[PDB]
Amino acid sequence: SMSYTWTGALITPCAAEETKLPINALSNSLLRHHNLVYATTSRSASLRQKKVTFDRLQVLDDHYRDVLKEMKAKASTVKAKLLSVEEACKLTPPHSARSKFGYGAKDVRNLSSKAVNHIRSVWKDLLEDTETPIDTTIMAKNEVFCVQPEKGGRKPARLIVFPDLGVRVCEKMALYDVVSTLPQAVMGSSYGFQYSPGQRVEFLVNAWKAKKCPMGFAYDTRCFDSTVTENDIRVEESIYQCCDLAPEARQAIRSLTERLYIGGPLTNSKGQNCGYRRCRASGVLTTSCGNTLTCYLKAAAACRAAKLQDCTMLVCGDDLVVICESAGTQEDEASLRAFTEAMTRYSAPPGDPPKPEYDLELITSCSSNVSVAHDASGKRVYYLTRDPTTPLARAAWETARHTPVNSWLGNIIMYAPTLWARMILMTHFFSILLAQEQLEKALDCQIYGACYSIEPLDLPQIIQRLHGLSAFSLHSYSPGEINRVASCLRKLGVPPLRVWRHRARSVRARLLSQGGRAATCGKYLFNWAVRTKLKLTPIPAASQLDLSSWFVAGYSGGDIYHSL
Ligand SMILES: CNC(=O)c1c(-c2ccc(F)cc2)oc2cc(N(CCO)S(C)(=O)=O)c(C3CC3)cc12
Ligand SMILES: C[C@@H](O)C[C@H]1OC[C@@H](C2CCCCC2)N(c2cc(C#CC(C)(C)C)sc2C(=O)O)C1=O
Repeated sequence: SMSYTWTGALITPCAAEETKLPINALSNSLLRHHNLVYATTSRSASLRQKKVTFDRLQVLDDHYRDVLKEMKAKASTVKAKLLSVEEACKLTPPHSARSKFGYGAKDVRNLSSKAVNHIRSVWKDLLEDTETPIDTTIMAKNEVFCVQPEKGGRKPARLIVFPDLGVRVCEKMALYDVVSTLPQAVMGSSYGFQYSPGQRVEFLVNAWKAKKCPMGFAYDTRCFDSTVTENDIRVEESIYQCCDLAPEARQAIRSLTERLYIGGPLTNSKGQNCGYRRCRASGVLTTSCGNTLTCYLKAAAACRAAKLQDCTMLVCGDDLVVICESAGTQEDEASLRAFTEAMTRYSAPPGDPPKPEYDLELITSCSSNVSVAHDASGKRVYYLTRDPTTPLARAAWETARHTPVNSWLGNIIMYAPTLWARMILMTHFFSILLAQEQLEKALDCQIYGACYSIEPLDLPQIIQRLHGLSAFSLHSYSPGEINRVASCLRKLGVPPLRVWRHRARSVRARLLSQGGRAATCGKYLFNWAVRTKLKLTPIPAASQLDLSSWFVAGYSGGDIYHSL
């Protein structure tokens, strides 16, 4: 069937969409080539509709059936509870899209009778009706990028498909406990999202180095959500039903699957019927968990079909990395073609064909790669990095324009050990927060696609927990990493190292003088900037942070909230 059918009505905006970086001194102190920065709009939505629209001709085999049987047996070792209306309400982000029925995210979060009574009636409707398609809104995402006139044209906007706020709260009541516990039980060490960034890089290095002769590859499916079939979504539901669940949860999961997850009508911001979806909705609670289970199921079966030796997989939704024992260069090339053919039959063809890699640092997945540096004690440290262009372009945009859910803070958290996050992002944003007396103001940001409320003052403790103490003292960055950052500085017109060092020395002196958490920021984050370095020891308060509920993936809806 077609992933989408369209009526011809347009995907419309709900507000004015800015496309350019405004004239701003604080943003210009970050990058001067402002004309290179753009934001996508609904005007390019038809280019994205074309890319995501295609027929799926899925064929399953014994390898797929065998893997599915193993996954179902492991899902039967899970027990999940229904969340109460109150518990699901508190998981709703403060800027979550308002309901069409006269209440918003604030009303849901503060348990207003109007919001709570509406959610309870949406719940009873899911129990009583297991067939009627649930409405969804289709919107074009406005995201910021830097122009790249090598691969020509600017990026078209991404699309987001989501049901009403009332339905979203119900999805949490039925499935939040499932999506946050089931993948670890079914896929064990292969479940990518459960690892912190520091644990992820350590796992990757140890999985790689444990092989006699390693070969690895990233497998990037072209338009994963569109490749997901009605049968894939019903198989995902059969896995959920293997859990030990309450009767109402079983009924609500069956109803959400048939009415929402398998497909439904698409409505624009104007209330016009845009078409029909027969694939994964990008903005549903199960998007991340469903994509992970489906991608794992297809990949594990394709590993068997390809006869890859000692397949070790890391799965984060649609992002897949396979590490195996090499059988020789020609044999590995043949095995990869067989893997791709198997994935293609299962309705997961690649964007670009995978290439076998024999150097861990040359694999890219989730836009990231493993790089190496040394710490204050001279110890070799592996860490994850990425090209800094998109993070810096977004950082300049978010400096000049208010953004309710920022990217710079999540980027500092996820990429804390990196040369670019340390030299630029931390220096720039601590300078502004200090000057504006906003160090204590908690900000909404995203980590693994879910929303977090974080106070910038807690960054040293968060960084220590997620990356380790070494994150505050890395030196001897690789030449490849130095070049990638220097190229970005040249391209975007960012000030050089000497300028960031001067700014960081000034920021550090002011933070230290404030004492308390601000002094920890100055001491740890900016120890690189001073000649006479302070001794960095484990921060006692770091173990106080409750991170037990962290790392539940929210892509692409981002409709999960946690306050630190
Ligand atoms: C299957 N792919 C993966 O597991 C990931 C790889 C990867 C794996 C193998 C390899 F050879 C090179 C890179 O790098 C990552 C970076 C992030 N992060 C950034 C998310 O934007 S992070 C640095 O916070 O950990 C995440 C976050 C989404 C969970 C996942 C991955
Ligand atoms: C403060 C400085 O004069 C001293 C010293 O601090 C330690 C590190 C850095 C600093 C910035 C913040 C993170 C640690 N460092 C560094 C900077 C690099 C670079 C670059 C380009 C892209 C600008 C050309 S390469 C590198 C390394 O150690 O290999 C330094 O040179």
